[PDB]
Amino acid sequence: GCTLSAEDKAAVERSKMIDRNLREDGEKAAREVKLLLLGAGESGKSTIVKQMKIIHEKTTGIVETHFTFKDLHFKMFDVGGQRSERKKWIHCFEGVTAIIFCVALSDYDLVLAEDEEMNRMHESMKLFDSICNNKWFTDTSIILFLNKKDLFEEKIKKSPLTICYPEYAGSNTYEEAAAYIQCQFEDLNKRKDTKEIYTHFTCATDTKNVQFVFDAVTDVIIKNNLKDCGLF
Amino acid sequence: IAQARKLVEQLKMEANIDRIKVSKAAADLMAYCEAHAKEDPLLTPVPASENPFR
Amino acid sequence: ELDQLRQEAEQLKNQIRDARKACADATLSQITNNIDPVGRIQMRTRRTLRGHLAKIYAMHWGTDSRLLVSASQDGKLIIWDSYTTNKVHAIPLRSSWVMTCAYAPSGNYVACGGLDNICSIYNLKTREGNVRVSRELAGHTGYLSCCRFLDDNQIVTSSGDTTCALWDIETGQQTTTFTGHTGDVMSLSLAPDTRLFVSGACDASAKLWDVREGMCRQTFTGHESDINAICFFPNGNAFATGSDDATCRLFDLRADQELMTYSHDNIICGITSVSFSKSGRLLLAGYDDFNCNVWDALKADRAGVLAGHDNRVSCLGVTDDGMAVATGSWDSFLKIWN
Amino acid sequence: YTWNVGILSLIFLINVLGNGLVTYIFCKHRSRAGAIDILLLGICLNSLCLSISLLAEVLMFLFPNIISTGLCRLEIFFYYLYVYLDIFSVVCVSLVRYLLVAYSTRSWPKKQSLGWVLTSAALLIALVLSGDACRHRSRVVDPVSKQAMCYENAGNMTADWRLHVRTVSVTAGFLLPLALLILFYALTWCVVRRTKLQARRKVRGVIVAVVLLFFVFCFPYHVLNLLDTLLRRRWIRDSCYTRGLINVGLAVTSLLQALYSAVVPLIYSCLGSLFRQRMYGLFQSLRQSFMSGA
Repeated sequence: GCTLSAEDKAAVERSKMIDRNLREDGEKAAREVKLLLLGAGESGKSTIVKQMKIIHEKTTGIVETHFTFKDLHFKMFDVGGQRSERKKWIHCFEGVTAIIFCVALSDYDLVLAEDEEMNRMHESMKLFDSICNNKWFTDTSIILFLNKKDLFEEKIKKSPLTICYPEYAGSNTYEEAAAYIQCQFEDLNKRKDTKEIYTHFTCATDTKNVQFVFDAVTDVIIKNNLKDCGLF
Repeated sequence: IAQARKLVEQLKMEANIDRIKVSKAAADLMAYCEAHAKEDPLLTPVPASENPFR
Repeated sequence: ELDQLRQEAEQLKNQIRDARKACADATLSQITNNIDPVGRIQMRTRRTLRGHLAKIYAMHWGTDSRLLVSASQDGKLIIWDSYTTNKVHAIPLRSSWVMTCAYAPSGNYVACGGLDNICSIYNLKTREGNVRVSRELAGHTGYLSCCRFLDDNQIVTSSGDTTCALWDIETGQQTTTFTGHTGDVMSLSLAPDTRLFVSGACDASAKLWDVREGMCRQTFTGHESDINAICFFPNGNAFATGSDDATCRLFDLRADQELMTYSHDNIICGITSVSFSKSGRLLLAGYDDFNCNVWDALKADRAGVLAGHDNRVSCLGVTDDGMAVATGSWDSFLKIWN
Repeated sequence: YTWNVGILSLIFLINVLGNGLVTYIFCKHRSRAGAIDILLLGICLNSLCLSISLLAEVLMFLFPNIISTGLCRLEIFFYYLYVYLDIFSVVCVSLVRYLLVAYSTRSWPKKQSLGWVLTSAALLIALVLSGDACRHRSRVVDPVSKQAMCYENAGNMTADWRLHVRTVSVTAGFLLPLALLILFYALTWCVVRRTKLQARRKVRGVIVAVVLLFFVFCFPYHVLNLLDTLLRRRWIRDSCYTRGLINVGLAVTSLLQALYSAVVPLIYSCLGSLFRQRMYGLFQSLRQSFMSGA
């Protein structure tokens, strides 16, 4: 303080101005909503980023999407080019506001890329089970999108719900065959008393997915504030 | 087949190496550790008069 | 000729195993039996560096052993003066997912990289007084795990696409590609004479590469899980690795085999970082149990414990003169011990 | 009378252990903190008032001839401050909890500065009312011993000896803070109920507990004070057997408020999940160090 030369005090002043800018940027960055976008193959993940309102601001790893809805800034992270081991970097996304998981409804009879008597829906179920019941994701909310609800309106009129989920008996109808798939995707949660899952039957129009995401994350923010204030 | 041939060639390159005895490498490591005993501020702490982090 | 290739590979493997086995007269734990123990090593924290608002993933010491660089997951590279705790530089990053950082031996450059498959080189000696991006290298198809400077114009990087690369910063083009691993490369350590380097991968193996010609010389196995950290012995004739099975191991280059195993029964977490003291008789390893253990390098017994971090000890470093140890953890704090 | 300082001693021990635990856990993690943590610390640093009051009180039994006009005031001021600061800080805690929930996107509720100014405002109010409380109590001269019974009575002041004191005390202490607590917690619950969160059934229980503890502990003392005042006005006939019951009730009720003020710092932190986890980690790590067995 007092035993400082002319050159010494300038360094302290510079450090104080660096710390001031650092806390300004940190407080700015604490007000944004970070979402992690996940899926299994051609389950969507491409039209969803298009439906997002007011999209506005090479690499082959992280894909970043910025947008704004009702005075809120959303940053969505897409990991599709990362073909390496998932367990070695999945801990990087610990602290994200929510995980947006996309599943294609019109995959209950399609085999995988390599024919191995495996449906494209069971792989989605395993990936959801692994992500949901993770050590790094024990309180992170999941927004589940079931995309191809229109393609699940012609095959379901022909094909039955016996290729996958063989312990099903009921009418071949959009309501009674989708309210069952939603139940099977929601029964994989082993923390039903703490973690919340939001399910939506999206479409390719009506631009109402952004409102659903906003309504889902506006409860996660309240829950986090409730946890930080000692009320829960 | 070409990949396995490259693997075989790599193993061949690894095989033809001169190896010293383990009792000699341990002796060399001990000699290096002993010859620098009075140069490690973490092994033998330096007095507070020459510690930059006092 | 799959059968012939398989049988030749098995014959070569058996020959190598027999040749290495016939070179073990005794054990390092037997030769180092009458030497005096180091005793109890008690280290105290002298400084605490605050200013990061997210988990710190990497750190590196300067050659002068006074300045250090730290990277955290908030898009900031912070350069600290350890003596006075002052901040010298704060570089904002274009990508917030960084897994490694490096410091040039000359001190004029810094390197960064992460989930984006790009290594960014920043210049610290600009005439205007502001750090700007000097170069960007984008020849990798997987996330960068480590990077180390050779000169002001060369750098070696390891990535998650099971390859390593040697670059030319002036032109931004790869000069040599070190392939041969069958898993993601996690760590990388340069020899003291910067002519060889060891790399550890997720296939539970380590390989020794020569920078000039660019081929694998020796392969070391023995670990059961992924090798997270690697370090060179000060002499340069041995190295140490740390795995996810709560075990460190010491390998000798000339003996071409393992020497000693450092493990306990009360430790079941993984090792995130390893380092050697200046003399080479102390091995410092950071764990997931929020602690750092100091082992006697010649007698496989624990000599000290460093505690004080809230979360995983992610990075560990020792200065060139070996006067202090810097540890960075996921609780966004750097601690200097002496 | 011997029991009074004996009972007040246990409150001192409970208060010091609880406040020490809360302060020690806070000091470990103070890099990230909001207004609620600062308010809880401000509540914690009221044990000095109790310590000063107990030191003044204990001078009666040993070294009993120091007492002057100021010393009864020096006891009463710190006792009333230790009482009132808790009550006034609880309302600020409720207000901050409402502000965080109602404005979750904004950043100004989270800032530490806000708690500071709140921690000042209560500190002012608890002083001002305390300034009244000492005023009435007066040095006392008695034929046997002047020291005994620091009492509110002056010479000829029947008009204002207790009614101003108890009316202001009840109105400022138990009727305004209760209304503010109920209002802010109801406003918080109104927005919380709309959400889909699983935690809705726990927040309601926590709110009900925090309001009910304050009501239950604070009400009996004011009830018995009102009963005293109604008695001395002769509105109800006195057998003079009741007077002993009335006084013994007053003593225990004051003791109950003293216990509530000491206990509440630990209760507010313990109900939070993060504080419970932090204390579980401390109990595991520290006991795992010593009594470990090596």
